Amino acid sequence: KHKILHRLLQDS
Amino acid sequence: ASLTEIEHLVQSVCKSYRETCQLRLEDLLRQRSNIFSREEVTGYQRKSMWEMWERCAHHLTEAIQYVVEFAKRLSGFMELCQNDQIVLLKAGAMEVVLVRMCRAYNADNRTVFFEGKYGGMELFRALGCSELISSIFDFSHSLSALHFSEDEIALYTALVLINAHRPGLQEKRKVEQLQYNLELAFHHHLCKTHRQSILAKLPPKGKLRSLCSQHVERLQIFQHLHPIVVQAAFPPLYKELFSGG
Ligand SMILES: Nc1ccc(S(=O)(=O)Nc2nccs2)cc1
Ligand SMILES: COc1ccc(O)c2nc(C)c(C)nc12
Ligand SMILES: OCc1ccc(-c2cncnc2)cc1
Ligand code: NA
Repeated sequence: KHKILHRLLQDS
Repeated sequence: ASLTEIEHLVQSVCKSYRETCQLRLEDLLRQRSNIFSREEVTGYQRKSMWEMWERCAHHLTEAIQYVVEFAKRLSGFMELCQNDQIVLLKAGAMEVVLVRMCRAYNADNRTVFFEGKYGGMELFRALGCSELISSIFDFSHSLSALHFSEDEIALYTALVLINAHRPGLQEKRKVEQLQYNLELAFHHHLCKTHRQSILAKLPPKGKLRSLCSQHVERLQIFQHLHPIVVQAAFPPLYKELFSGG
């Protein structure tokens, strides 16, 4: 669930 | 927040907006005479419904990725918990895209910059969601009449996103405070530039929600007709935001 969004928000 | 901090907030939001737009406004304006021919328009109208939905979902997904980058650069957004960051983006990303799109809309001939040229709403006939397309065009037309500066869109879209009324927010009071500061930044900027007259002309609370709800409804209709197209050929981020993964 919410796989992509979680990755984009983590991707720093 | 104090006065100097509000001015810093205004500068920060405007910079974050400019850095998170795929195209420069100057690039869009210089392409205004680059219009699709009647043959090219007929070409888009002859595309299959599924081909046109796929193309449009890919372009919307790219626009949303830029909106996520914009959110990440907003002061306070990254300090919210992940649940709240996701709630705000799921509820607000499409709304930000709908506001940003007036920068790519030419009110003079009612065209949008799509796949390298400007075209009218007739370009989208194959989608089979005429009512939604005309409502999006009407919305962009209504915003274009306001003559927004890029700074005004930056501050307004930060507010579209930072909305403490979204259902599901765990740290509601924390979002109310970020919203109050962003509202002060927005109103300070309008007061400073003598543009407070636009406040009364901003879209009603409910117009953006209506457009987002119509998008979700039209997607469900397309998904019932072409379930394998959505599963195999739509971007995973699009499905996460609009069809629960
Ligand atoms: N075809 C196209 C038109 C406009 C843009 S944008 O850079 O204005 N980014 C935007 N994001 C949301 C609305 S406009 C990108 C591609
Ligand atoms: C700037 O306007 C657009 C750009 C890219 C698109 O895929 C669009 N797709 C649609 C369906 C609409 C109404 N506008 C679009
Ligand atoms: O069909 C709804 C829809 C689809 C795409 C866009 C869009 C994408 N990229 C730039 N501007 C606008 C807006 C609304
Ligand atoms: Na415009």
